[PDB]
Amino acid sequence: RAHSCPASL
Amino acid sequence: RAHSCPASL
Amino acid sequence: GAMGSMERASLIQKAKLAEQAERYEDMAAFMKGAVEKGEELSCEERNLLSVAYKNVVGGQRAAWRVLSSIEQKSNEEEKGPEVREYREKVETELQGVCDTVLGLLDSHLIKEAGDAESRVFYLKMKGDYYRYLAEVATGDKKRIIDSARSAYQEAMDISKKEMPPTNPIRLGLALNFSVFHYEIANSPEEAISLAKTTFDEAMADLHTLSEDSYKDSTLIMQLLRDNLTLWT
Amino acid sequence: GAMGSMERASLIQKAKLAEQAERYEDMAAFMKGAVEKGEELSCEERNLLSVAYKNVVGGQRAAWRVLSSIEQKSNEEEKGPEVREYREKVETELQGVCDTVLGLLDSHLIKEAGDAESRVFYLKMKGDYYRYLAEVATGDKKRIIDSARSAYQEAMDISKKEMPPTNPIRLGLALNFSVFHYEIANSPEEAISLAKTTFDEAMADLHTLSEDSYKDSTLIMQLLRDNLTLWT
Ligand SMILES: *C[C@H](C*)C(=O)OCC
Ligand SMILES: *C[C@H](C*)C(=O)OCC
Ligand SMILES: [Cl-]
Ligand SMILES: [Cl-]
Ligand SMILES: [Cl-]
Ligand SMILES: [Cl-]
Ligand SMILES: [Cl-]
Ligand SMILES: [Cl-]
Ligand SMILES: [Mg+2]
Ligand SMILES: [Mg+2]
Repeated sequence: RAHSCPASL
Repeated sequence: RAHSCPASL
Repeated sequence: GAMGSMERASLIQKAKLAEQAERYEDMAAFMKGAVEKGEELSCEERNLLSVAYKNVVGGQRAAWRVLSSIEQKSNEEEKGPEVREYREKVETELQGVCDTVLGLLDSHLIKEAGDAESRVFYLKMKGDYYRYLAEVATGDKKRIIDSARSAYQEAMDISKKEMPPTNPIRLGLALNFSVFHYEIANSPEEAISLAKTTFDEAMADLHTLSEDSYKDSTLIMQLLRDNLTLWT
Repeated sequence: GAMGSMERASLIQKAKLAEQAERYEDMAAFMKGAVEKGEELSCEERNLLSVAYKNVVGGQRAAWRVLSSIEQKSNEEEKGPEVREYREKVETELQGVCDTVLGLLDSHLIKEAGDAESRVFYLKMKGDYYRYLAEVATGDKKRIIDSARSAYQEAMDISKKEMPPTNPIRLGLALNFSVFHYEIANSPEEAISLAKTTFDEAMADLHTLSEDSYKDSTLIMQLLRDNLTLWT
């Protein structure tokens, strides 16, 4: 399934 | 470092 | 609150320690503490807030999905109400955490956010937490979906007007909004279109970035492309 | 307890669901619930107990170590008491969890355990939870270390007398006891000797195992050998 925006922050 | 017994159970 | 007697700067410091220790529940309580001091958050401070709650809610959502599919597989031998009870327990906690974040946003992060960068940030957060409620809603659902759509759209209007196409929060907003269209609102075509236009506009603006900015934008651009590969 | 009104069989069922969902805190509360019903635990039930608490305490120990080294690096610029406060907070929770398990063992798992397999299991658990207290003890420490040693030794005497050398809990007991010698009691030579004798005795008994038993024993034998490679 599609990934949303992770962690990265 | 040394490993103790994990999960496995 | 229990953080009411600790210094703002101490709460922030401890949130950074909880991050390093992978203690995200702690981190989330420290940052809640920090928000309730009533001063606006810096860029770094917003990131810590977002990381803390996304990690807490990410664990919950994953548990929910495991349990929700065990539950569907059991409606196809009679085992009792245990699966449903526990799935409702997990669901209820999830909803409490989304309600906590949405309460911080309403009191008073959003209304005090005057700059585009902070305002987009908070409206995106609002969209994401309604989206997570929507994922578990059955009864209610249509109102929750519209609240998500409404927050995301408002953020998109501000980001279109006020930020360059390669801005990482603009890209992450669009990635999350397109996952909304695809998984929640039953609009594959809107999801694909948004992901495509967002990728193309970023691509044509890369030439303005320094090496560091370049690295940051291209990382989430890759996630848009991964999604497009799955969807098309 | 809060589990006092749920059926024993329901608590067990929900512990298995919490395991699948990776919800180990939940799992730990369900199993505590199940123990406090006052009936002895089956083999499967003991495994669930042990998995639940080892996962909860494993997260805590890892956070402690991260924070404890940040603290030591800060005694070599003056930052305030935040690092120490948070390290004490984590430490305190850790100690509460070890105290919870040690209380279940004392009330009344150990005294009701009449068979070797269950008795060894519980005394090993006792050893491990005193060992984890010992890892954070500073003030106290010598008493805690002796309580660990004492439990482990009692378990070793029973396992030597009552179980074949390839029994997985006998091997896991010895692995954990030798980590005790090496990391806690400052006895590298005792650690190496125990790991070696345990490996050799298991090796010479493998010919009696079925294919499934063979797989199980050799997995923890490999961990003894990994340790010996590091220590020698
Ligand atoms: C919300 C999402 C992960 C984002 O915009 O991150 C910016 C790096
Ligand atoms: C405690 C340890 C991991 C053990 O004996 O496990 C048996 C498989
Ligand atoms: Cl946590
Ligand atoms: Cl429940
Ligand atoms: Cl809104
Ligand atoms: Cl958990
Ligand atoms: Cl603290
Ligand atoms: Cl004892
Ligand atoms: Mg049938
Ligand atoms: Mg200096």
